[PDB]
Amino acid sequence: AQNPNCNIMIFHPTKEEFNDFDKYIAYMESQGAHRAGLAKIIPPKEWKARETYDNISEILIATPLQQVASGRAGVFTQYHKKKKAMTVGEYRHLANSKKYQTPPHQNFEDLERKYWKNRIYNSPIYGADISGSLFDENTKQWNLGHLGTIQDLLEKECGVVIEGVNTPYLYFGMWKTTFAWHTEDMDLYSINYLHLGEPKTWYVVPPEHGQRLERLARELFPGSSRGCGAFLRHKVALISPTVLKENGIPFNRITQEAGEFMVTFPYGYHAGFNHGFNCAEAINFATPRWIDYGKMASQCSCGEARVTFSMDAFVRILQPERYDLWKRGQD
Ligand SMILES: O=C(O)CNC(=O)C(=O)O
Ligand SMILES: [Mg+2]
Ligand code: NI
Ligand SMILES: [Zn+2]
Repeated sequence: AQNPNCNIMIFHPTKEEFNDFDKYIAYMESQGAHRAGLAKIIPPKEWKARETYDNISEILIATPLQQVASGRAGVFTQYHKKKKAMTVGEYRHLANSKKYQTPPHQNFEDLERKYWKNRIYNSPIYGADISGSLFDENTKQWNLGHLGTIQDLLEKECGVVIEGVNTPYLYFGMWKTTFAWHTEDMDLYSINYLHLGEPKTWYVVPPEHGQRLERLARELFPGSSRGCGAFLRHKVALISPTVLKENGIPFNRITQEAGEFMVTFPYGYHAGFNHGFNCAEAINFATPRWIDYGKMASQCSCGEARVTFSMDAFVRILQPERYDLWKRGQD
């Protein structure tokens, strides 16, 4: 069995190997990459996402989100307070202001320490979930706006033709902006490219151990757990590495830098934070190996998780027994 300790693997494809996305994902899995829940892919030196970022300040962040924490430093939730619209140029200036900027630090480890010590005492503003792409249309390799769609994968594997679309999303971050512990919708893959700026630190639980994280989360967030049998779908709960280690939860960590891709694998729980002003692009995707995970994915029906249009068909086809309850939670 490849990668039996479920370590995060780092890949360096050549330009030739970068041509066929599906084939490379399957290669990484042949080497056991999925067992970690997360892999890093460093593009060949010949590749570029676009020519320059010199012209992005006019993108609008219609609904910036202030991430307000509650709890203790290592076990907290965050809620998103909506803020007035601002441009990326305005958001970058805010990120760099004395109130929001990255503090002086020695190295990524020192900054990680400071994040977990101090996160709860601040409320950083995240420009998350913005439909759009920064890949040049002429970038042919690993262009996250030109991937095969999840609807086409389901149709190819299962024969069923469904409505829905699959487009990328932009994320503009600042120091301490946080992504809570989650798996993807319908336990899909994700791919994330860090276009520019400061790093992103990731934490991940191997898919084979995801239920250990769920059981800890029920213990740590007991009111939330009574409210919903899949409350991690709400994407609000944080648990620090120190708390994970105290409770014996297997996990790994890695820091993504500008120019690098990360892939999350089906049912790989992940969480993390941004080091400073940055911009990432991410999209969900599927492969044949996903179908079994999609059929078994938990679902929130309490009303909180509220998701895209395209998830309806995935539930309807892969999970018909659950469909009526889940759709009530959507409505
Ligand atoms: O970058 C972020 O804030 C969150 N991204 C993801 O959870 C992902 O790419 O799957
Ligand atoms: Mg612009
Ligand atoms: Ni994710
Ligand atoms: Zn719920």
